Amino acid sequence: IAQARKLVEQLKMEANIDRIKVSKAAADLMAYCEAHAKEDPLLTPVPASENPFRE
Amino acid sequence: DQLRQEAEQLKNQIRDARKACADATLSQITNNIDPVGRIQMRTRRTLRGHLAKIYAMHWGTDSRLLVSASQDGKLIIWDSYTTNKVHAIPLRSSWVMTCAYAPSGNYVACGGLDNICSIYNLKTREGNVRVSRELAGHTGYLSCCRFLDDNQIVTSSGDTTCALWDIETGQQTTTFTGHTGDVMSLSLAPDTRLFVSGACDASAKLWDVREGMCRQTFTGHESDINAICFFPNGNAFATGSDDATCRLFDLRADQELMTYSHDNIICGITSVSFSKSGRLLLAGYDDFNCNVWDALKADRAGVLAGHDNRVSCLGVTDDGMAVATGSWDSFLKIWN
Amino acid sequence: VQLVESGGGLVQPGGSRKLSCSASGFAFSSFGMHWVRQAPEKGLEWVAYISSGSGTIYYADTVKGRFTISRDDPKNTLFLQMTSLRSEDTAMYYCVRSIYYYGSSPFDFWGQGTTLTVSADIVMTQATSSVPVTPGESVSISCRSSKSLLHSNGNTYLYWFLQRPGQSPQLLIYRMSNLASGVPDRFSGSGSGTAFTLTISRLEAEDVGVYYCMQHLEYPLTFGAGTKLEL
Amino acid sequence: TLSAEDKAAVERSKMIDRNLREDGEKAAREVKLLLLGAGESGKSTIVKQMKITGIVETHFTFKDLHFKMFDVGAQRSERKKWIHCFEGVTAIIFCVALSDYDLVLAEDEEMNRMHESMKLFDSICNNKWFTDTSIILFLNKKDLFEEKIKKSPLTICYPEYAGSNTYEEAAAYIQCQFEDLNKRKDTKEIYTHFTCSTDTKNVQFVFDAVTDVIIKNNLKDCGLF
Amino acid sequence: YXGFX
Amino acid sequence: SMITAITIMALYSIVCVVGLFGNFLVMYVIVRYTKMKTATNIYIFNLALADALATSTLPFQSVNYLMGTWPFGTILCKIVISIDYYNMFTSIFTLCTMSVDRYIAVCHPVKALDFRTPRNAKIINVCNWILSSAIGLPVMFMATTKYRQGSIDCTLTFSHPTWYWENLLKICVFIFAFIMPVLIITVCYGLMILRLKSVRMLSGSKEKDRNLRRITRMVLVVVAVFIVCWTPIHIYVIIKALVTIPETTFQTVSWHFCIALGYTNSCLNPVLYAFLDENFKRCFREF
Ligand SMILES: CC1(C)CC(=O)C2=C(C1)OC1=C(C(=O)CC(C)(C)C1)C2c1ccc(-c2cccc(Cl)c2)o1
Ligand SMILES: CC(C)CCC[C@@H](C)[C@H]1CC[C@H]2[C@@H]3CC=C4C[C@@H](O)CC[C@]4(C)[C@H]3CC[C@]12C
Ligand SMILES: CC(C)CCC[C@@H](C)[C@H]1CC[C@H]2[C@@H]3CC=C4C[C@@H](O)CC[C@]4(C)[C@H]3CC[C@]12C
Repeated sequence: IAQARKLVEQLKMEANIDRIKVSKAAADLMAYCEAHAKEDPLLTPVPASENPFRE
Repeated sequence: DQLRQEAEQLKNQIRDARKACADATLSQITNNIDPVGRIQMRTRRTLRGHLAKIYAMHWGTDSRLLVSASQDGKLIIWDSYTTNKVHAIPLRSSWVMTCAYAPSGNYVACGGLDNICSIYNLKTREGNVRVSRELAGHTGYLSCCRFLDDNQIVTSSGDTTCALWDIETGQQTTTFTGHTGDVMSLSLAPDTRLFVSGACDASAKLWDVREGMCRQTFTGHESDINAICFFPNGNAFATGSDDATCRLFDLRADQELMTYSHDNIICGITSVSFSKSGRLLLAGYDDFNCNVWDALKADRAGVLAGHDNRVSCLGVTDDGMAVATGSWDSFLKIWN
Repeated sequence: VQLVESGGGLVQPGGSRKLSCSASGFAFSSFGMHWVRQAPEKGLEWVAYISSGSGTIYYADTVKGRFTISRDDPKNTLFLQMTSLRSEDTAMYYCVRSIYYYGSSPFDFWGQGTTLTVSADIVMTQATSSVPVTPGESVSISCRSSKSLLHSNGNTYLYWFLQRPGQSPQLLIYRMSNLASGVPDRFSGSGSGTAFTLTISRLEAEDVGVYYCMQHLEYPLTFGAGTKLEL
Repeated sequence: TLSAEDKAAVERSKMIDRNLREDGEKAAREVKLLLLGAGESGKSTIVKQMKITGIVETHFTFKDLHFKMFDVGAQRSERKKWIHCFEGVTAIIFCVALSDYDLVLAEDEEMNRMHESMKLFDSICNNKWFTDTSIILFLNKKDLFEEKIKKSPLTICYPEYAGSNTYEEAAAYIQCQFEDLNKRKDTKEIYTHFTCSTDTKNVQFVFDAVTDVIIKNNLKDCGLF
Repeated sequence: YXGFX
Repeated sequence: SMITAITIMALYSIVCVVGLFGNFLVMYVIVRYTKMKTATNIYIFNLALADALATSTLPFQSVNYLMGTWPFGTILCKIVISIDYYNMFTSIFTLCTMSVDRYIAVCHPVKALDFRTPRNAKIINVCNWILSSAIGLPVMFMATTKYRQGSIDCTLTFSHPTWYWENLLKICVFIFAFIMPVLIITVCYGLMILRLKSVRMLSGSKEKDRNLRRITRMVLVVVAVFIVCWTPIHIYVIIKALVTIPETTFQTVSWHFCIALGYTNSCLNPVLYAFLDENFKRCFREF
């Protein structure tokens, strides 16, 4: 069957990729979260003056 | 034959490579940081007028206009600040299950059980909203659609395929195949070069838009994946499944990072969305509530309650100012 | 998009005329309609307005009571019934469409206008009445308001219009910063409350005409005097 | 307060609200029917007895009542992921051909078509989204079933059958076999009808069943039930 | 009804 | 007679307090939990409001009986009498409207899709409140405050010819508040039950027949409660009109028990129409 050959080739391309350590990925996620923390209005609520959805 | 043996040994090799890559854990690494505290938002606005079940919403890029799709055959465009209705588009097929709003703001797409993705032009000289295109070619229901630019759109269908179209010509420029079950959602990467799709075969796949082939495949869910969303960084994405868990996958590490689940929660996730910083992961549930999770700690940080039926869709503005949640009770709520 | 007016001609004072404007090529019923007059040697002057669905109707004080504005949506027609015409009612009357929603472009299309001859709080000031220019150079036109047009919601309601010789005026800029569709990027608008500027960079022969500034903050809907450019 | 353009936008939004309310009022007066069955059940006949590439909508009127019938036969995808879209449907019309009790599926996998229809009916009837939705069951090809049964016995599909090969007896047995799949007999009602190709009373039968459903809904609304 | 009355 | 006074005052007070408590509870539950989304809820709220207002005048006439006089004046006399005569008709017409609404819902379902809407419910309610003014206003004008043997009376006065207007008002109240309502209630509910007998999911099995019996029993209870509460007072008023009877203790207790029985309809209505339907009891089972 050609479908099996296609999926085996798909796994061939899938396996041939570099992979950084998962600790590095966790550190990168933490770094992005910390860098942009001040710019998140949901994380840190903004004053009613700075809130377009104020009543 | 021996081809399935080769596939099995390739799978074992990939599993061993991922396990070797898994030197540590995100949860244990993030012990150093402090919790975000009790996130508690209020319903600033309540948009009403669909009078039927709401399946999709999408925010504009200006963070003020949003489009909402309901089973009464209506696409309503709302001015969120003033609760005004800008346009009310009557659909040809009322069985709509997805909608998108173009980044430029000129077009709106919607599709459903008719297998056709309709593109409506909002900026017309005639003063009305008219159907500019009807992309056909999918043999199953359309579950999601996202604009790449003013003339390119990616759609996911119930025929286990995704399609990249050219709106002007109306033809599938690219077709993405490889999913076994129905593709239920897709999410575009911030750089727009890649996207990710989750399907009923309990797997997610990373697709290269230009190459038209699958880069990576992520597994771990025990049931259907109903929603998916990229981390703002673009190097990770969260999947919301029907097994009552959310999961975080990293593209480069090629592995699950963290699971967001609680024993008290047993219903499936219908929609997920990150906050602007990526610290908060919002997930809508069948239990009528929307849980806000500490994306780095996995601890639940808040609850958005106020919908009397299933929360079918939710989205966060580009500036991160508000969260809009639609639901089967025919109302949208804006939380801040 | 087409708006054609009829019902002009010569009238003795105290007579009555029905000005009818027929519209085609656009969804007439969803547009608010304005009647705006043009004196034979003076500037524009807002006359009347009827909203979409005829919900709200507004008149100028100088035509209050005498004029009646109405719309017949099934036939796509706009009517202005005028009674007890004075000698100052002689003018060319333009019919203007305008749709109002977030980000819309009101006053975007103007009719041809019909000529009528009678045979017996916000003041918008343009400093200059005539400016001789040559093609190639940038030109600045100034407008001033007796009241700040900057609303509390952040929108400054100033519109710029250009009237070429023998043609109806067309919208150039709406809300003093937004370039109307189909207008070249040479035109630009800027300024702050009570002080506005229109800049025409790399002026061409087509840009020759009379430039008007109008306010949409309230409903006297007052226009500017009119700055004219020559060669 | 509001600027001039703000007030005009508010008026536009009010007109949009008026149009939406009018559309909803018009839509609520419509009967929704979900048409289900197998490939050769006879849906292509029920349609064209009713009305004189995904979902197919059929519109008709009868005795001042407007019906929208939705056929989802084209959908080959997983039914679980889109069936809840029909949760509020007024009724389900299930079609099955009686003359398929002996025929085997097109795949020739030794699977009876009648057993497949019974399995589909069991799945639809005992569904979380359809717990109080009445089912208008249609048993099609009655005369063809007579012709088929005078020669072949019903024991081919039902080996446990202990009755004669009379048409009336076998038709009653098949109707009972289908109706016994109703687990919640106290709430859900199954209406059964026989028609092959020429009966013009099918629309009348659907009208009667829908009238009963509307009466039950009105009783629930009024607080009597 | 009917004691004022 | 101390015992007679205690019994009459206790009767009036208990009827008043039960009616006020039940009607206010019904209104509160509708406003907070149930919400006025359906026509039935709107009708129930209107009935509860009218019943509460009608039973709110019980203390005043109880005091009138106890003191043998009217120690409130003339403006308050008009206000109390008009409220009584007005909320009588409003409650009765709301009952008739609910009966007709149910009859249309069961026997004409297709046209019930056209008529039974919350907007039409509001229009019908406003029509009832307007049509009750035809008796509210002439009573408010004809109400007076007379003197009888040094005692102040809060009665009514009529124009001139013999009386010919007291009897006319009594006849009109009897016809448009007892006869016509009984005809409407009985005809509508009888037709509704006859049609419900033929309905499928009410026949057949044991539980379906149980549901049919429950519905029929509830309808019979409603009609019987209305008839029992309203017939004696109208009949005995007619008896007093045609013939004269001695003023004995039995006569007084019969008068006041009949009046309290007439007001007991306003106390039983919240139980019959609000607390004994599946919507409210479902809301209560979920608390
Ligand atoms: C006036 C009339 C044309 C006739 C009439 O008798 C009544 C009317 C309308 O309206 C209502 C009445 C009620 O009792 C109930 C209610 C308040 C809902 C409507 C009646 C009534 C009598 C006296 C007062 C009253 C006296 C003082 C103050 C306030 Cl608000 C009302 O009202
Ligand atoms: C002309 C006179 C007799 C009318 C005076 C009574 C009017 C003002 C009041 C008394 C009771 C009121 C209504 C009570 C409750 C409701 C339901 C609400 O969702 C709409 C209004 C409605 C239906 C009231 C309308 C008016 C209303 C009838
Ligand atoms: C249908 C049923 C519930 C109504 C019962 C009617 C009763 C309550 C009414 C109708 C006729 C009334 C009585 C009419 C005349 C008299 C004689 C008088 O010296 C005492 C009261 C008495 C005896 C009435 C008592 C009650 C009374 C019997």
